[PDB]
Amino acid sequence: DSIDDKKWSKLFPRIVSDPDRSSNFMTRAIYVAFSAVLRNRNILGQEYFTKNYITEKLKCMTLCFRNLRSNQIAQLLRNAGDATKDGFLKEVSLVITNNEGDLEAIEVFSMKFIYFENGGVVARLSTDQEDPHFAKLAQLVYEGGDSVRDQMVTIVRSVQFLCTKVLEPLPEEFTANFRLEYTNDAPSNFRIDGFEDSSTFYTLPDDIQSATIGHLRPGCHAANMECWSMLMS
Amino acid sequence: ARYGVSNTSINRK
Repeated sequence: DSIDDKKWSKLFPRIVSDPDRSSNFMTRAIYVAFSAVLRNRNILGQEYFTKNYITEKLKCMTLCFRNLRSNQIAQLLRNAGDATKDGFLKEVSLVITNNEGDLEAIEVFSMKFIYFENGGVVARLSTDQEDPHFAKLAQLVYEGGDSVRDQMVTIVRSVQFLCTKVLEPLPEEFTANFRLEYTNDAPSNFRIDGFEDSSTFYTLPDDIQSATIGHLRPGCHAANMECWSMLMS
Repeated sequence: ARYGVSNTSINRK
């Protein structure tokens, strides 16, 4: 049970069954997924990215560690990923609004997480009422490393698909930031470096459209990535 | 209940 793809080893762990690597994979997943979103939606120019291989069959641009502006974002995303180790991260999302600080989003790329108790088969309860993303992910079973690779490949191709064919062009002016939510288990003291505490998150207008990007199921974690937008079709 | 907002942001004008 290992991922033997020669390209996969550069960005990702070869084994994702154990909790430490399961969590670290999730961290890397977040990095590559939001990299694809930021580049393919053209929120950031190509110069902020480095061309990479996810596998032998798929290439993807990822946030450049050698550029200051892009390194900041990557670090911030990595801080969020580290929260998956103890299970303190419910959701991390890129939120696009007309104006900075707006509650209501024009477009959202959301990744939502669920956690498993020791053994990686029993889903830990996640509530506000059952979290909307809990059920689909909880039903999921870890089907080995290559399924995880294929899941990652699906998500990347999906992000490319949505941006090229489905999503209408963004407005001339907008503001984009990252907004997250903690789990219930998360201590009050614990805080993800790079994110200021807030009692507000984001909201979507009632006629919002959606599209499933893909789901991830390593050994001891689960996640679902979705696109919420006013600019579909 | 509890949320976090990135100090970093991206602006288009």
